Amino acid sequence: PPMGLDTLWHMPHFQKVGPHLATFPTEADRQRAFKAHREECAVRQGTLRMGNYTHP
Amino acid sequence: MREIVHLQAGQCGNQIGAKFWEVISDEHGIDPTGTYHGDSDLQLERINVYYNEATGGKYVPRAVLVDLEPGTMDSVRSGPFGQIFRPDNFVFGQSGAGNNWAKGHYTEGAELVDSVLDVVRKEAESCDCLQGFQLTHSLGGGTGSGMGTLLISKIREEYPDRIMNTFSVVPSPKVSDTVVEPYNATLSVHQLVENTDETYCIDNEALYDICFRTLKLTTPTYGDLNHLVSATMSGVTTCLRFPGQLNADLRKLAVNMVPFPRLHFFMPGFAPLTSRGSQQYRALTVPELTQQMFDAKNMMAACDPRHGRYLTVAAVFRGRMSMKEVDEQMLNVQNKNSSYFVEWIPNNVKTAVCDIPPRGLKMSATFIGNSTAIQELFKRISEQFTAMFRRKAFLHWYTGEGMDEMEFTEAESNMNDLVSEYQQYQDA
Amino acid sequence: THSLSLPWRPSTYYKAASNWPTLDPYCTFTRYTPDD
Amino acid sequence: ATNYSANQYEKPFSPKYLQNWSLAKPTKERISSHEGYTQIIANDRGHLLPSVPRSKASPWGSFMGTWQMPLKVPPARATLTSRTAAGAASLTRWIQKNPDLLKASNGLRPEIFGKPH
Amino acid sequence: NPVHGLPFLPGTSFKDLTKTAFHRSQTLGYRNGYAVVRRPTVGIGGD
Amino acid sequence: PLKVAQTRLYQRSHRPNVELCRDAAQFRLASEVEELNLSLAALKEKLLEA
Amino acid sequence: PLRRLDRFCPLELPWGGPHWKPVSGIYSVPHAYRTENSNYGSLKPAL
Amino acid sequence: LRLLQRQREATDRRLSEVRKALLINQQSVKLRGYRPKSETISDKADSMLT
Amino acid sequence: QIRLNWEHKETCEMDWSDKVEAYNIDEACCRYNNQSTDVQFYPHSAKFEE
Amino acid sequence: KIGHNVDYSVVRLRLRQRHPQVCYEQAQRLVNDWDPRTPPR
Amino acid sequence: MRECISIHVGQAGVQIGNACWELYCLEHGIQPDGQMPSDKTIGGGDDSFNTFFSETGAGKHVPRAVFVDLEPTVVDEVRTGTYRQLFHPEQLITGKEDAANNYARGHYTIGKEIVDLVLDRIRKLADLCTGLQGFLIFHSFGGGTGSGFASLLMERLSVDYGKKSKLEFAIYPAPQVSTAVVEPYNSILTTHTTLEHSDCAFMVDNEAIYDICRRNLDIERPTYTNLNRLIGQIVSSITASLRFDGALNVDLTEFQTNLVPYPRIHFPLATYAPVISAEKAYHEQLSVAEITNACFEPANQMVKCDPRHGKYMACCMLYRGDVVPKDVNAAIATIKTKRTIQFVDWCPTGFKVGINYQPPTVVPGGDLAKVQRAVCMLSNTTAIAEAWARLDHKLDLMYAKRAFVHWYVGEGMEEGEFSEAREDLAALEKDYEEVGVDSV
Ligand SMILES: Nc1nc2c(ncn2[C@@H]2O[C@H](COP(=O)(O)OP(=O)(O)OP(=O)(O)O)[C@@H](O)[C@H]2O)c(=O)[nH]1
Ligand SMILES: Nc1nc2c(ncn2[C@@H]2O[C@H](COP(=O)(O)OP(=O)(O)O)[C@@H](O)[C@H]2O)c(=O)[nH]1
Ligand SMILES: [Mg+2]
Repeated sequence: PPMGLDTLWHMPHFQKVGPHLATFPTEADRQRAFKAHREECAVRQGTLRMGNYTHP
Repeated sequence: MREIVHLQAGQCGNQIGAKFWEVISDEHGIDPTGTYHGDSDLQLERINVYYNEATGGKYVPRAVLVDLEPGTMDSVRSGPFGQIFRPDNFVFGQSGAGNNWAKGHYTEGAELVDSVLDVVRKEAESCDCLQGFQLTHSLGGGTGSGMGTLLISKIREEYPDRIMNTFSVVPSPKVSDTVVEPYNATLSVHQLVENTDETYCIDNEALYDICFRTLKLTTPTYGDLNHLVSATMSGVTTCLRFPGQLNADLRKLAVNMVPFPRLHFFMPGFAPLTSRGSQQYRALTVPELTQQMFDAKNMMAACDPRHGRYLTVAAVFRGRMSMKEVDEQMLNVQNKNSSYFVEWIPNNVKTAVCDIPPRGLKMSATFIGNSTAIQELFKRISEQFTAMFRRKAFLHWYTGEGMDEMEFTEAESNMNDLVSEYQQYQDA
Repeated sequence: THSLSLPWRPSTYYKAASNWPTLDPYCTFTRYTPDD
Repeated sequence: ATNYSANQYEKPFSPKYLQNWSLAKPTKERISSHEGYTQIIANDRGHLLPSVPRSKASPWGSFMGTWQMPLKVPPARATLTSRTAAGAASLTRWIQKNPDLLKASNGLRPEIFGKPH
Repeated sequence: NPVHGLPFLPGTSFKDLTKTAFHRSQTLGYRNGYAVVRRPTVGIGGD
Repeated sequence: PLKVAQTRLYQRSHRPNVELCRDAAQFRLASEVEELNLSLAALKEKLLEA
Repeated sequence: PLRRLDRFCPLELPWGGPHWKPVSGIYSVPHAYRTENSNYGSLKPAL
Repeated sequence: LRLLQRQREATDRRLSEVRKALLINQQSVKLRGYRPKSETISDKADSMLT
Repeated sequence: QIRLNWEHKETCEMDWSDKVEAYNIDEACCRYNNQSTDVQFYPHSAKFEE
Repeated sequence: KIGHNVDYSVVRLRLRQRHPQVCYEQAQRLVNDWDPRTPPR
Repeated sequence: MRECISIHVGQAGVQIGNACWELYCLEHGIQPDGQMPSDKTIGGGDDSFNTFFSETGAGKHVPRAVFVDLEPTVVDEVRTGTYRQLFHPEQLITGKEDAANNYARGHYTIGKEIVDLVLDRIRKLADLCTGLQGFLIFHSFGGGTGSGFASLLMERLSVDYGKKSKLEFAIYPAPQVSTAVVEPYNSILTTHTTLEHSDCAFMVDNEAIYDICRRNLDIERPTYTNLNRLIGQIVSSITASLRFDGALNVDLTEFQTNLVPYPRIHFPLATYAPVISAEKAYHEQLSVAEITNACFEPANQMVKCDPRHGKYMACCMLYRGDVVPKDVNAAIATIKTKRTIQFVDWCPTGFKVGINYQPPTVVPGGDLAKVQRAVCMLSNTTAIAEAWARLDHKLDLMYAKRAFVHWYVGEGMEEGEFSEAREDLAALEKDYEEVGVDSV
């Protein structure tokens, strides 16, 4: 049985970099959006987990 | 004696005007060469409303064709009637708006408004007595929406007592022709609220619905869609150019249809639309005109009147009809539908009858209706706008043209206040 | 040719095929002027 | 030199209508009116007198060649809308990093617009 | 190809389909500094 | 237009040997002159009764 | 070898362009171009 | 045991059904707003939907 | 072989000369319009169709 | 009467679309008219 | 009045521009010698060539193009080819030694020599532009000239012209095939320097066009000309509004406003809908609904990125031929109901449309069928973050050991520019993440 694709290795050196474009009104809205997007990792297809819902 | 100066801005405005001037030319009997070949004296007695005299039995339109990039007026000029416009009336620049309201209002339209104002002054002060203005444009673009509102803002400063009509084309609910179109529509509406006396809102897919369900046209081109807008444009001013038993010009309608100054957004309609095989199934009669006229699938805006209450409704009839029948039918329409008409206005119907019908037709009528159900277009635009502006979607293309960030806040506040003002009269 | 005009005039084809004989067959304004 | 303005006919002589699509000089829209006559502030051969103040800019212009323009040139548009405050600060500091390119004759003309949060 | 003749109404316009060339022409251009408006000679497609 | 059709028919008659051809333009110009003759006949008769 | 069936259709329209002057039919409307005030000083008005 | 985790897709279907049930609750709440103004009052059914 | 090559080249070249003459005639025929001179009436000859 | 018909439609719709092998795209096409919500303030 | 200057840089740029200019000549009436075959009008004739061609006094049209390469063997084929008489001799610039798969040669040492000659030729070509709209730059992300010198061109053009529009036609690195080893280094460096000097950047892969040519077209074992003809068809459908009549005209300035939501995400993907062979076109009706649905097929995309792995942000649709706007309205209304096509909440519109009545032209020798309808869809999707992550990993594997950096550090480029280019795209990685989350 073939397993799913991995997340591709990067340096820890460039994992502490933040974003450059702030596209949310407040920081609380940012936290709420990211704390609502991080429950549906296992049910979203594609690497980095920003795709469809994988369906039945 | 009562002249109208016609303005067109942008692709939408130029393409609608190219059909409107052809329709007026057929109405008044003008060949493509510019001369007059009419067969009745009534087509020449009131030709000064839209035409200027020239030597040799030749007439020229009062049009001011405005575009930021002249790519549309090149195809306009190559048409069957494109050579009748005066060459000095074409005003153009080298760079287009790029579907940007800020560019066409501050960056590119500011360098082009002087020549347009010069042409407008030249064509407006040569008239015996100016009646008003007419502007055709769209709220989804950058030239017809950005500079098309700058033209209104500069015209209303100089001539603050003339009728300012805007036959605008407003955004559709289902499919968008421009991505940044809610921003353009919001800003152009904020300009249009405090600078116009009348505003006629036209939805493209309403015209597609008309051409599909009522006319059964499998392949309606944009010229077929523009024909209906031209026909409903020429019906409003048909009492200036032709006599009638009961006359009503633009000012009389502006008095009768606008109870409060901010409520001047109207929803048009054209009555005798019949398909290609069913002309034998219906007769040109006043009951069978008003049956189609008040219908929901006959309007030019995508909001049925059952969502609200009619405030004022007009119908400029054309032809030789008995106005007892007209009065009885427009009373029966109000009496049958009690809940869709306001209560504190005893009569919601203004009626005008003109003798001369369109050619080939016994009779016709042009619906104009001030309904509270216009608010759902505004609410759609406002929520599509605040979907983007909450996360600042395309704001970098506007502030980089010098704009201020409270512009969109101010425009949204004005639009929301207009919606609330419409909601005030929903429940008396 | 395609059609059959009733006064059939094949003479110029006959001359041209007499000179250049690889010309293909000719299989399928009624009077002349005195200059002709 | 000095680029004056044909007052009615400035539109034909605009920098973009003469088929010049690059950055151009700005024209003079107003002319000051002065009375009296001028003193003589130079001598023969064009030398300024010792009692007349001079300009600290170098003569022979301020022109940046290809091999003198800075590596990693700054932005031309540089709009700050919808940006991190630190990142927009970095972009602005990138604009202000090379003052010699900004004051060059063929220099950059940035449009610092917008405001980060 | 008979020519019939109809009244001009909002629902009567029969487009062509035997038309491939949709070339446009620069009848509105510029000059040294001036907006030239030259007379049209060809329509859409160079006809 | 009748002049233009007749001149187009005249100039093409002086083409060289092989390329004297029954192009569809020849049929088009014959139909041109026939249609213009019919139109002229209609206009002249109707002028007479006017 | 083709090069001609791409820029040009091998077809013609079966109809000519419909003109907008069926004048004997435009005047077939009852009381063609006759206003209401013409009845004042005439005989037998009806509509 | 890896083939024993073929019931991992079985709970994808159940999550789809839960999401569809949420959509149906949304549709049911939005249809109940079409009632007249006197009818639309606070009710135990609205609390049940919540 | 050289003589055969020259014969075929000259045959193709006479064909090309005829083609360029007919092209000039047809291109002159295309430059005709209602608002122009260089156009007259001609008698209806049988050589216009042959 | 109108309220009773509306609630009966809600019950019937909920019973229809609960039955499995219903996909999402036949479930969002039932009640689909765009009703914009009133102004923010 | 609608002139655009095409700037082809690199071997990919020159070989693309060959097919592009062949199709530009064939679409109008211009022979390979630069002359019209005849003057059929007495004094008229269409001036539609003014977008691409500049007419001299007598009869000759000269292209508004600059062909730049650092190796003579690619330009010299045009110089001694069929279109030799068409091109002005000074419009074909050529270096003596090439960049050889190195960004540093094209950016600091060798490419900084011919930059003045290209800038003066660009100024001379822009002098005859009456109504200039913007520049079109064709290059590749994997080469040395097309990555370094194109970036230097953007570098100079931002200084010399300001806010003038400059669209890209890049060749993105493929996810599994490549024709170089140091390709990730060039890709990271020339993305980092031109993250902001480009208004838009249309990219296509090469493996994806191989898959389309194998699957949609009937041909196997294709060459680079088959890809170049498709890219030329894309660039013709982009600029078709400037030369032909249109129900809805699409200016070149409209693309950046209707496709670039935020100041760094300007990388949309291109796709051409009815790319099918002749015998497949014989059995298929190609209505607006079919070719609108075929644009959103994952297999029909010209970049090797699955759209189902991300979220659509903006879509620009350009239509050509016998197209009714009613059917366009219906077809785009149908697509929004789909669940396999997902959009972002902050863009409820998501569509810009444009209809042109000119049908696409058939170049002889090409395998494409004569169609009455065509769509060139330019879609900006969040699903490209897979490609940036794979390029990130491929740069990462080599930069862990500092392989091949002696070729770059020894030629005027310091080591630190790797450390800030990688950091900037690592910022862009989560810049894509911030616009993909929904607000609740
Ligand atoms: N689509 C397409 N891509 C090409 C073509 N030729 C080269 N490429 C791409 O270009 C990349 C390499 O750059 P080249 O164009 O060959 O050469 P260059 O860009 O001038 O760089 P240098 O050779 O170092 O000067 C390869 O990865 C190819 O994918 C072509 O004809 N068509
Ligand atoms: N309804 C209708 N809309 C049109 C027509 N022509 C253009 N438009 C609309 O115009 C909008 C585009 O704006 P446009 O005028 O082209 O931009 P501008 O030229 O910069 O002002 C689109 O939403 C179209 O729906 C037409 O003939 N009918
Ligand atoms: Mg190379």
